Amino acid sequence: PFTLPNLPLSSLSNSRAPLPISSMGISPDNVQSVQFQNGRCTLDGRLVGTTPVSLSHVAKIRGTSNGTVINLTELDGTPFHPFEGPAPIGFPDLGGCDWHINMTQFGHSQTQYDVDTTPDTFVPHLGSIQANGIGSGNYVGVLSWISPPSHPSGSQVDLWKIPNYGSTEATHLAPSVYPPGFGEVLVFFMSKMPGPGAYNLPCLLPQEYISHLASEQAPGEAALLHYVDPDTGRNLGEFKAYPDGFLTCVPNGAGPQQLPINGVFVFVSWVSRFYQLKPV
Repeated sequence: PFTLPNLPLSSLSNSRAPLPISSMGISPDNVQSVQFQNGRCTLDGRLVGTTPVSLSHVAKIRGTSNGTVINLTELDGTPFHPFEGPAPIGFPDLGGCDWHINMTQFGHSQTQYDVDTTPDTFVPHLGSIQANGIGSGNYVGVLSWISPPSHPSGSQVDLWKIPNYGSTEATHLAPSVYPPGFGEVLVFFMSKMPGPGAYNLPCLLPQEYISHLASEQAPGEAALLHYVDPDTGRNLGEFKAYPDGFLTCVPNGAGPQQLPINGVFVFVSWVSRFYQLKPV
């Protein structure tokens, strides 16, 4: 029988960053569809985009700086070529912001790497990004803290966005995720990302939800889920999981931000895609 981890969201991690999930949320009105590259997984077990199985590959980078540019490899160190994807597996998919990643080495005793994902020099899709000061050597890097994007100009952090991966155009992005509609809204798992702001990082799935799905490769139009409270067992609400790997729910007016996070999504049964959900 289909399953989801019998684990509170409050003890799970974001899938776009190695961060504990602090809550659920809904996207703003100027956010229609979403095209996150990490944290993409079908209920089939199929990983999508640059999404890795483990939280340990999430939002990291590997490569060698020649002093002016950094050529990328898989976290593994094995070659990465354009045809494979928009960037190496686990590559940071946070758009609308500047990056500051901790760079360390194997065999050498760290260096902040300030990344502006805006110039023509940021071409992770061709395995090469600006080595903005990072000296020569091979490095391991993890996103640590973000800041406003330096060029949209005077712009604020917008994590619903994806960074520009090429230019060069056909980077092979995973498809966009659209709300099924009929009042249903996309559910996002939020996490607090360090930086001089009140940054909330959404994602369609908790990192462990993906490993469980990838493993529990069980072969349904839509999954009717119950957000249940562990100890009492009371059904805190109804939800629907879709094949492409995301959850919906109908807000009980102008939703999920109101529910506690120590709850667990339980698979009740498979249902019709147009199954009218009870307000939350």
